[PDB]
Amino acid sequence: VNPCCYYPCQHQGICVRFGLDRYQCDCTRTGYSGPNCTIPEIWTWLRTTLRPSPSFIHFLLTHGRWLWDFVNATFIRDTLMRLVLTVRSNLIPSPPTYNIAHDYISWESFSNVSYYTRILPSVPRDCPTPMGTKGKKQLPDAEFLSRRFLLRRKFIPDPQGTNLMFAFFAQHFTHQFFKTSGKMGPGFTKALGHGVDLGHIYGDNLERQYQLRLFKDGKLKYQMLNGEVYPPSVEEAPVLMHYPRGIPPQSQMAVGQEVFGLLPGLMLYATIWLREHNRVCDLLKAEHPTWGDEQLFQTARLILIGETIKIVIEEYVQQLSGYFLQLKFDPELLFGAQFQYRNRIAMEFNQLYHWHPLMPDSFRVGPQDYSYEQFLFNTSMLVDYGVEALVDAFSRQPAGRIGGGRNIDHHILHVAVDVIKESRVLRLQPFNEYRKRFGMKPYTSFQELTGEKEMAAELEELYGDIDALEFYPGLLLEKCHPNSIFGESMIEMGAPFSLKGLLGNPICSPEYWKASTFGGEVGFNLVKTATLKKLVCLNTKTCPYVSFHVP
Amino acid sequence: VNPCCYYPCQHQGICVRFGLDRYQCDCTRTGYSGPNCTIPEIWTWLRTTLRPSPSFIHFLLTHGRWLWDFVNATFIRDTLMRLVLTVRSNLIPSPPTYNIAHDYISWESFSNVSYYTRILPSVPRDCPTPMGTKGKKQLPDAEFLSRRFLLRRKFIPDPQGTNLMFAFFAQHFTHQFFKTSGKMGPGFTKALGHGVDLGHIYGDNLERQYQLRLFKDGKLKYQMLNGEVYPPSVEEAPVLMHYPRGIPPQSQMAVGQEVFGLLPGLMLYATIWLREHNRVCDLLKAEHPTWGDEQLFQTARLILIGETIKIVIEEYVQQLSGYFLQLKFDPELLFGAQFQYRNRIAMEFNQLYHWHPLMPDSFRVGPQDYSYEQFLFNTSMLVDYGVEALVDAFSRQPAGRIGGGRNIDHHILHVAVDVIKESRVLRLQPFNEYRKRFGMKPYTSFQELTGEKEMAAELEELYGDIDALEFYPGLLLEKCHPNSIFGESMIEMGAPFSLKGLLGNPICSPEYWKASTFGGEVGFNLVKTATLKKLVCLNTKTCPYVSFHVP
Ligand code: HEM
Ligand code: HEM
Ligand SMILES: *[C@@H]1O[C@H](CO)[C@@H](O[C@@H]2O[C@H](CO)[C@@H](O)[C@H](O)[C@H]2NC(C)=O)[C@H](O)[C@H]1NC(C)=O
Ligand SMILES: *[C@@H]1O[C@H](CO)[C@@H](O[C@@H]2O[C@H](CO)[C@@H](O)[C@H](O)[C@H]2NC(C)=O)[C@H](O)[C@H]1NC(C)=O
Ligand SMILES: COc1ccc2c(c1)c(CC(=O)O)c(C)n2C(=O)c1ccc(I)cc1
Ligand SMILES: COc1ccc2c(c1)c(CC(=O)O)c(C)n2C(=O)c1ccc(I)cc1
Ligand SMILES: *[C@@H]1O[C@H](CO)[C@@H](O)[C@H](O)[C@H]1NC(C)=O
Ligand SMILES: *[C@@H]1O[C@H](CO)[C@@H](O)[C@H](O)[C@H]1NC(C)=O
Ligand SMILES: *[C@@H]1O[C@H](CO)[C@@H](O)[C@H](O)[C@H]1NC(C)=O
Ligand SMILES: *[C@@H]1O[C@H](CO)[C@@H](O)[C@H](O)[C@H]1NC(C)=O
Repeated sequence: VNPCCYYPCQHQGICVRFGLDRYQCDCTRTGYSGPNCTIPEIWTWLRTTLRPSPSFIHFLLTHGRWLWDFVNATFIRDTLMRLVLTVRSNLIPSPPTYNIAHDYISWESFSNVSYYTRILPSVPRDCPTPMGTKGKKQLPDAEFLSRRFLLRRKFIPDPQGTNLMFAFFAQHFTHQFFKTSGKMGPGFTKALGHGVDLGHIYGDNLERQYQLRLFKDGKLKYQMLNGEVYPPSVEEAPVLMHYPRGIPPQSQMAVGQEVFGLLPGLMLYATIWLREHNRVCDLLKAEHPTWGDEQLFQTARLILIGETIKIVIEEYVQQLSGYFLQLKFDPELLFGAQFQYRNRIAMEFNQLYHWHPLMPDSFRVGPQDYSYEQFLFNTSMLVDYGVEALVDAFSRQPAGRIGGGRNIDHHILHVAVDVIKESRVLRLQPFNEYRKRFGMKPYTSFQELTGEKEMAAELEELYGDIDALEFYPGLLLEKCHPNSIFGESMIEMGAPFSLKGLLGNPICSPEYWKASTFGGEVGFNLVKTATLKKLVCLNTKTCPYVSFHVP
Repeated sequence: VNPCCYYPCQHQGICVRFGLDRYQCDCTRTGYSGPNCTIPEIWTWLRTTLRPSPSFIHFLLTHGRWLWDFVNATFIRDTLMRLVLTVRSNLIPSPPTYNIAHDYISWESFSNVSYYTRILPSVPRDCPTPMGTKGKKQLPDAEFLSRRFLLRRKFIPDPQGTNLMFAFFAQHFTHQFFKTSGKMGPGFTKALGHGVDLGHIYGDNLERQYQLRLFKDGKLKYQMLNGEVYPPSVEEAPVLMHYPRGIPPQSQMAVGQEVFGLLPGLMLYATIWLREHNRVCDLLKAEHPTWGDEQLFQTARLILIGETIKIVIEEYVQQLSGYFLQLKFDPELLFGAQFQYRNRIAMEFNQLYHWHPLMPDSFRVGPQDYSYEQFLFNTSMLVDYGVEALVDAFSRQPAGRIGGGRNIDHHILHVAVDVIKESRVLRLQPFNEYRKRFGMKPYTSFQELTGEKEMAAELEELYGDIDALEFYPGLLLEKCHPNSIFGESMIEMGAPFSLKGLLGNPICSPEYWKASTFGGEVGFNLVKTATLKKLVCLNTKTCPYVSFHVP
């Protein structure tokens, strides 16, 4: 049997096969020696024997508001954050390593950008069981597993105060670096860019950007409806969109991310940003009468990536954490560090991120309470209500907890079924292996993963071994931290990928982080002071309650 | 007039335009302050007031063989080299900055890999003269300039001992990262990869690699002629090659770099490497009976990139330098440094590298002395003579000096004409600006550039200003160092680009520099001990005189 199915090599050592029955662990620079990379170095030993658990830290960071307030006002705020940035990032390899096709380093992996990368090679196709050595020869029926432990029975709202404004923000921003090529199969992405390139606004390819572009003042095309600015129609900007058969071009808004037409929340955010891009164009032209379309356009886009990167950080990543420590977005905290300004979307990440539980049972817009069947392909709700109305609405309605179990609405429960299935095609390694990869202790029993006995008992008879518990389920069934939206794994695997992904954009490099990159101090400050409220309000007649937190 | 035409901003500060008549220099992190980035910081001041000229250093490194011998045996060899690596590299920006289309940072520049990048933005299209502010409104006729100062009158052999073996090696290796898209125009490359990806062996695209591949044991296809292994025929591997009309497929060797069929030297090296790739496949399979085609193939290619990177360094870059200091290729000297494992071929580099003077007057193969007209599209010379014969020949025949003037053979003198012309389309800045970019003092007169009065006097009446002397001519007409192949500029602009280009390949990163990346200690050592002699000799029945130095 393939010796590597035993996952012999610890601490990131690489299991290389040799001969017909041998294997060797490459423990290069792992901090351990030995046949399985298990004997630590004196420093490695200390470093780990002194690492306070995730739980202990997430305690501190969510406690002592008073003590934090002070720290937040001292330099220690940068000091910490920096550490977060560095430490958090080491967990993610760069340049990238494996892909659906190669469980080894290779020029093709490194250069063929159509593949999502992956942190742990697949479960060798020649192992006894699907997960390697443990568990059953057959894995739990995805469908069943989904109805038993993920089907929302009673809506559990997210304790932290997260609302649909954040929910939809989550979706939007993620679908700019998550874009699986249905034509190529799992493992393949259409979002070459692998990151915050804002391609969900400008298009994932030149042709499409040129379609969406006004080619005047750096402006993006658009249309006026009710005296308000909205994305142009597919008639004006003949771009490919995914609208159900039967809808005319004149009723479809062209936007960049073909999929965005199937949900007002999505098309709401697409409108705020289009508005914002054209707004910045004006600020620029005023300053640089000499510039042309391209430069106004290119510089506009760099300012928006910056805006996006900031909010995504100080307002978006702040909400999730639950932390008191003011997360600062400052590319300079990394200038002294050894960091690689490069990123590549991992498949392990496309899954981890699949937060479908967040969606509510119905969508309340004032006295009106719309059903999924009334929300889903509603070409009229946005123009009808207008930005402000929806922004206030989503900002007020709570979104559901993400971790815990049984909280995904039946309407989209199929998506979770597909996720689990794709996971298997991708041949992802077991959840417990992931725990270790990201520096955590693997679970010893189902009752420790879930904080109980009922589900644990059944997961046990389904999986057989805790060491056979799959990634996604293990991510959504594990116990939540105190009054959290989710827990440990999500937060200890989910952050690295999600931080290295941001601070690794080329604009955060010393080479690009210059006022001139943004057209001068004005563009630069736009970036430096971006904010959710400013983003909405500077682009709307009135300024509604706008937050990632429910009032 | 465009204020930026005056190249106002010093020390890499960025000239941003404002209003109709203003401009601002972005001196961010330049080490200088002031409206033009001219007032240094105390440290910057010291750092430069104490920098011994290029000339003084190139003196030391080419002198004191005895003192060097010792140093070379101490740790100081690494110590220095490391410094070379770091220092040399800072000169080159990463991530990349401008391109033919954008004289500003931009997402498109950063992501559209079809463009060659450039270190200095173009000469604004709205400047008084072609070079900005100085010189004449009309530039010297390329053709004339070429016949007057570059046309080889009497063959000047390269003083250092460089031979055609090195010459052809130079060509081969460079045409893997220099591959201008004739269909797209100047500024565009077909070599996405921008570096040592060995695509001149495997193809610049998947389709073509699959054509060249045996799909057995990781082997590359091939054919036996005279009991010897040679690249397959276009009949066997239906791949696109550039052979003159009238030559049948059965007489064309398919190789990866379409252009390689027009010169035995080129097809000589293509044969040595094909041989080498298949040789390593065997070493691998033996070790890993369990592996398949892909993995043998992928791992083979990583071993060859490594081989290539080493020889290119310790034998190739050693020859050019002329240095006594043993250049060590060790990716680890950089593990402590802040380095970006990323590269992008600059247009400024495609030019700089255009060493056509190297080609001799005739090609001597034993008693036989072939003319260009007998060498150029000679489909039979390689199979006729075989690897060894040619390798001995080229290793024995000296190549001509590269710097100095009037040493390019008439047969290819057109290429220099085109270079100068392309330079102008690309709107490259003046040579003197380049001097400064790469930390050198700009020339004050033509007589200082050339080491004399005759050519200097005429270049002067042609250009008008030394500050209008173009890049390429300035690179090939400047005075050579003592008994050198070329001088200062070439060596102070030509190395950075050429070092950062190597040490920046992903395999040099801590992430990939592991014995497992190469299939174990065996592949790893193959890399670690690669050598020109081993490369040829382990792939030939007999081992001829093989060197980059003439006997
Ligand atoms: C109205 C509620 C929502 C619906 C209708 C929905 C539906 C879907 C569907 C259809 C898939 C693709 C897999 C398949 O079923 O074939 C998917 C993928 C995705 N969704 Fe949602 N989703 C919703 C909200 C969100 C939210 C709030 C997030 C959080 C960011 C999210 C994250 C994802 C991710 C990460 C993907 C993977 C993208 C890719 O594979 O390219 N979705 N969603
Ligand atoms: C038999 C002698 C040689 C011939 C026939 C030759 C010819 C050419 C020609 C035709 C061009 C393209 C520009 C044009 O004229 O349209 C060129 C480009 C090139 N050659 Fe050579 N060359 C020779 C040797 C070499 C050598 C020894 C080097 C040194 C590496 C070299 C370096 C270059 C470079 C850098 C390019 C640019 C590649 C690109 O634009 O994609 N060539 N050469
Ligand atoms: C990136 O890798 C994918 C997968 O190898 C390549 O796609 C396949 O390429 C081969 C040869 O062109 C075809 O036979 C397959 O049908 C292709 N598609 C799929 C979905 O496998 C793709 O060509 C590579 N892209 C680049 C730019 O190298
Ligand atoms: C990279 O940039 C080049 C130049 O912009 C793009 O090529 C041009 O693209 C437009 C739109 O497709 C065409 O009208 C031109 O004819 C294209 N060719 C040239 C030579 O200009 C190219 O499409 C870009 N590539 C990517 C992958 O973005
Ligand atoms: C320390 O608490 C947290 C909590 C959440 C955090 C982080 C830290 C960090 C980094 C940091 O700021 O620590 C990021 C990137 N997070 C995310 O937003 C995230 C993204 C995707 C997924 I799925 C899960 C979480
Ligand atoms: C110090 O002397 C030298 C002389 C030549 C050197 C170098 C150093 C370095 C780096 C280093 O080893 O210093 C490289 C990369 N060189 C080149 O081979 C080179 C490449 C292209 C061109 I056009 C010109 C030179
Ligand atoms: C290495 O791991 C294998 C597989 O778990 C195990 O059988 C072997 O005993 C281990 N060797 C050591 C020294 O831990
Ligand atoms: C779309 O939303 C509007 C509210 O703006 C509602 O009146 C309309 O009925 C919805 N359309 C569908 C098909 O549910
Ligand atoms: C800046 O450079 C411009 C153009 O060379 C020059 O006219 C001006 O005097 C300079 N200003 C200073 C303070 O050097
Ligand atoms: C090609 O080279 C051979 C020497 O191997 C020579 O005899 C032959 O004439 C050459 N062909 C041409 C067309 O010059």
